[PDB]
Amino acid sequence: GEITFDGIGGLTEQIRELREVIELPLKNPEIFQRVGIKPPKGVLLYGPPGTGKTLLAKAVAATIGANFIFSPASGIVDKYIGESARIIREMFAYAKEHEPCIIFMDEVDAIGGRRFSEGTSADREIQRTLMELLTQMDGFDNLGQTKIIMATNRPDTLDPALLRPGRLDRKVEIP
Amino acid sequence: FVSNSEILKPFEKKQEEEKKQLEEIRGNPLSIGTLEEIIDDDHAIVTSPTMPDYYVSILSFVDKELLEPGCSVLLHHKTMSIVGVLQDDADPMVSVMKMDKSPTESYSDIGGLESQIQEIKESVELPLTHPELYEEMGIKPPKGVILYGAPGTGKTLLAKAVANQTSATFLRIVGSELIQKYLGDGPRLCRQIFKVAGENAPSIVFIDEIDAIGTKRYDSNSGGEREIQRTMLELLNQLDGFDDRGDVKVIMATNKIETLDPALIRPGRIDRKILFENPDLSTKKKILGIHTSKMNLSEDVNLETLVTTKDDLSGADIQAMCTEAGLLALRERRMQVTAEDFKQAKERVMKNKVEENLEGLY
Amino acid sequence: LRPGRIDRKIEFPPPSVAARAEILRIHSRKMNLTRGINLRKVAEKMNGCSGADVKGVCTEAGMYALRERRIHVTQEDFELAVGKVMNKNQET
Amino acid sequence: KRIQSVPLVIGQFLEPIDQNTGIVSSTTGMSYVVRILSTLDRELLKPSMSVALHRHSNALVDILPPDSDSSISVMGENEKPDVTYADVGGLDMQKQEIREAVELPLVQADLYEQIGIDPPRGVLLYGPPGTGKTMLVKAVANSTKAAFIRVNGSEFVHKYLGEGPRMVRDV
Amino acid sequence: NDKVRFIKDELRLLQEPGSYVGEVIKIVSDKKVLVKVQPEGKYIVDVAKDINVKDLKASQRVCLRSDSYMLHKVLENKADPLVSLMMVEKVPDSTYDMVGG
Repeated sequence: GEITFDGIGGLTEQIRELREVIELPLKNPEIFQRVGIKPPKGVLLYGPPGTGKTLLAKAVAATIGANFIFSPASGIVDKYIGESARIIREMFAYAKEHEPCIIFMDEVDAIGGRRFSEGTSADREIQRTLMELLTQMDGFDNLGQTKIIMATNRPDTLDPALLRPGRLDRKVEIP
Repeated sequence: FVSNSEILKPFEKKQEEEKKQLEEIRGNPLSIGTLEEIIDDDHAIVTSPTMPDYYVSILSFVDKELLEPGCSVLLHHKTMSIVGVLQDDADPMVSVMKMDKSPTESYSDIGGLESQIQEIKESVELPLTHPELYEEMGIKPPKGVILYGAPGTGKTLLAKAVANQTSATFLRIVGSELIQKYLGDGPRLCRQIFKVAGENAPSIVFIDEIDAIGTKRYDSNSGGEREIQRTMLELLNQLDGFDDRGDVKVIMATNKIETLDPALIRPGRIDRKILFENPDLSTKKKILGIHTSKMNLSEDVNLETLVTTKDDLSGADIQAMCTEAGLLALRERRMQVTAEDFKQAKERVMKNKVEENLEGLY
Repeated sequence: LRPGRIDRKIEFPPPSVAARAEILRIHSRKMNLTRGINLRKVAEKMNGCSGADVKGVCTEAGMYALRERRIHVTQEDFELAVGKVMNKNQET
Repeated sequence: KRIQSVPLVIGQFLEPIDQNTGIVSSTTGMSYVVRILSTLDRELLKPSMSVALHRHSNALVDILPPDSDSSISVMGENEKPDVTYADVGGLDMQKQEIREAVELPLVQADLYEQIGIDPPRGVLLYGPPGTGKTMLVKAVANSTKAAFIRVNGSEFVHKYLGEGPRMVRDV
Repeated sequence: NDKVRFIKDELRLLQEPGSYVGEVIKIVSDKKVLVKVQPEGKYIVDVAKDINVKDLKASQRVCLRSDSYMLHKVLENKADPLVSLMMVEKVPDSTYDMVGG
């Protein structure tokens, strides 16, 4: 971003809390070696969208000095023969090349509803394409560089699997 | 044949040559497309899973009546222009529809109900084979009939015997599957049934036990479930909005149609009321006596013994008492049934389906 | 339910001492056991298993023989599958 | 056989007809009946393995070897896994089936014949992933140390004609 | 002499992309035949001089030309698998004693 530090910020405890799991692997990842744990990627944002929430990506991640790739949910829809999550798989090639890479999912409640009735039409593929996104948090890919940030409007029926304390860690409320 | 010499001479000469002209416009792919719309300039619209793109113009061999909006036609081999038309037959791809069969039915087992039997025959069977009396009088006869009560007791079995007495095409459509959890499937399939079958005059559609549709209460459209109230709204178009010449006939036999009735019946499209009636001493003799016409049993047992004192046993109750007592006697391989199986079959039928409200005196 | 649409509704006998040997007298054909296996006596030590669960108890008996890696299954391995199967039925 | 040569078009087997005469399904969805070359080995055919065809003539080229494996479905093995099976305990009561339902039928196949019960062929596991459900899956490669294929089908099947059938067979 | 000649015959016979196989729903009196292609729609085609319309059974696998789509000869018969999921079983694994009571 072209913007200076947080204009939506001012909370010292919560904002700096996110930078501890970010800048640690960027320089010396020697703290997690003695502890013997995988570096946490978990970041969760719940509250009103766009207010102290959305702009944290263009502000905090802009001063880290890392690659910031905006990932819209309306650009990955691909209404005709959806490639969907297979597009995102090609994006992680920059993470293996450029280590300082940050990925930000912007205000996605669309994949949240799990549809317990399962009477959907075009949304049955959405729960299907979401499972490929879970593979990046599950399978062969282990980095600690790319950060996992997903935002939502309300703690409704949202998929509990992606809410795992390993997948999502820091939960920043908007009080 | 006689004309094979004189008249056939200036015939086959142009009969074989035009077939060669057909082979020029046909070939042998004979691609089967779909005609969406007829154009006065003789041009068509191609349809195919390969997504064809064609300006093809309508050729000869077809007319305005044969060409139909959305039925398959034959195409040219190279230019893919329309040539022929596909002939429809067998079972269409719409919902379940019976075609034809001749049942063996008459008035036998339901004998004794003739009070209400001759009533339904006046508005159904009579205005079919004798299309008259409406020119001199001028009053339109009713469309269908509505029966409410216990089915299979001889009230619905009456409708089964009328189907054969029509000596024409009879249709039976299922009214259950419309209640599917999907929204909007009800009004669709129902309209295509009466629209395609409008060519054949006799229909007489029968439906059994609809307990779902008909939720209205104080207003016309409430905030209730949409799987129900909107499905009924299609029946208003058939009985009121769009009316035929008297070909289509809708018959519904359910338990209690009371709350269901005045969203549909309308004042005078369909006038019928038939309810289950407790048979008297005369009706019970004709129901049970005729069932024994082909039955054989002990000559020392009277069939009217249990008719004097009995509680609400209709033709459906007797159908089991004949079968239950028959299977017990058939175990010994005998065509006659003893007296002990008569009372034994009546108890288990009366002790199961037959239960009163324990309302005395009054 | 109508007199002659549905004639009779047949009720099956509940499980008992003699009903627990139901599958034991049949499934034991294709399953390897010994001659010290009393189908009626071992059934007295079981509970709530007649048609479906006896097939599961005999299935669990094969898993216990995999630890000993032998070709036979005796009455000692049966008691291990009596309580394990009932623990899943008592849930919920 | 050399008239075919470099323009290989990958086909699929369908069903035999006659000696040196048969139909060969194509990856485009258009089945072609071509004369089978007499040099080709006719005992290696299966309704799985892909074959080779031609661009213009679309004639069967060569029966492909076991190296016919296509990486479009990501065909590979596991190289030096991480999660260890012995470190995660507490499920050992339910985890008794690790070597019994996997390594046991592949080593000793005569134990199931000396028992008489069907082996644990079909395996289904339902529950939240990452909680130790999937952690046990990655632990299988450690106890095994052999060819291991882990591929998550979700959108892995194509949304358009013909790349789905690629994943349906040869895998 | 019938081997090397068959080798050279593979050059001319393979010049075409191949042949098509479909099911025959019915026949006509025009010396044509209706064949339903699996990937495509229904097509009425012409047979050859080695087969007539009386010997063509409904739903049979035949051979069809590439460009002309002409029916050459009958290759195989109706496919073995029926419909999609067929659970119909005659004389099942349970004969006398399986489930007691």
